[PDB]
Amino acid sequence: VQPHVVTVLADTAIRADNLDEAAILEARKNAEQLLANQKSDLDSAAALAALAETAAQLETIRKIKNRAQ
Amino acid sequence: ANLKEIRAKVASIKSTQKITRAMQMVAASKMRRAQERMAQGRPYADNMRRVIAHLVQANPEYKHRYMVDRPVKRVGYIIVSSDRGLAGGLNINLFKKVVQHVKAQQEQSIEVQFALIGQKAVSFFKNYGGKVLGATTQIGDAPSLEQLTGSVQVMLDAFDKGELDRIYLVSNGFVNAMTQKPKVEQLVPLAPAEEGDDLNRTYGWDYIYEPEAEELLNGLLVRYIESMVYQGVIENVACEQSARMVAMKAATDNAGQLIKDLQLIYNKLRQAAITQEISEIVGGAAAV
Repeated sequence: VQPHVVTVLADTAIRADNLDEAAILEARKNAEQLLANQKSDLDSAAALAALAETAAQLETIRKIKNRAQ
Repeated sequence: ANLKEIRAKVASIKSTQKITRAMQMVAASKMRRAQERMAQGRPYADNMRRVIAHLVQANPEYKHRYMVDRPVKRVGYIIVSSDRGLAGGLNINLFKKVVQHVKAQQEQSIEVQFALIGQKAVSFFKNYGGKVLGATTQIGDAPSLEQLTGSVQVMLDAFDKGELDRIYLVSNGFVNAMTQKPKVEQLVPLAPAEEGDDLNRTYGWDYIYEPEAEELLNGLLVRYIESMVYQGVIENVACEQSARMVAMKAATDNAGQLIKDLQLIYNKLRQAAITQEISEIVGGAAAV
């Protein structure tokens, strides 16, 4: 506190009223956890799956490059 | 030579090329999000630095154990990394830096202890050996400060017993939108953070300390160190996002080159097949 400014440094501050604000902090917890879950749901599915499928079977094509059969 | 297989392969590669472009699209947006989230942690640290500096300068009687440099016998490292790969050479470069620093500390005959954050660091330094004190996994993009109190609390508790003398923070720095640099910085032996401020401009007023100043100073220092660790983790998250964007763009370019090579091979094979078919038909017709 200073004569013209009050600064409150809080570890965890929520704007709601009652003492039961864990019941409203849980909403943010659940939302952020769901986002972090769906992210890893997209990292594997999109990136690591397709980018190995593309590199899987290239060699079978390059060896028959010059064949006249 | 089963040209439809080659056509299917080309189609699949072109599809994966579209897949990666969207991942780059998303990584840019999250880099923006983490970048603007780094800014919201500034005023808390600024105010805490100001208060701590004024308190320590106005009452110079005693020196806290976090502000005095005692001789070093063991140091510590808080290593933050990502949870999943496919983000450039971020973790590899960071681990090379920390390994070189540890090797440099080895000749001083001072051993090291670790506190790992992120799956990649956990695996790398579980295979590396060393003296682990704690581990944390699945941090996420917007970590809560509660998730980070474990490692910093363990490191500080080890410091308070005289077991540790320095505790370095190992992370990445956000230079620009496309470049990241590894960093190794000490935090517990607090380097005087612009302590020259508020000596010429200081006024003749002190606070009214409800508790004794020593306890208040200790409580301030612990929270300040924790906030430093948190806002050092957030910057690493932003750097990871930028690295992933760059890697996805590079993968898109490489797939685009693969397409241009496979098209030439396919065309050559198509012409060869047509020639063989016509030769066989003409031969069979002339033999009858």
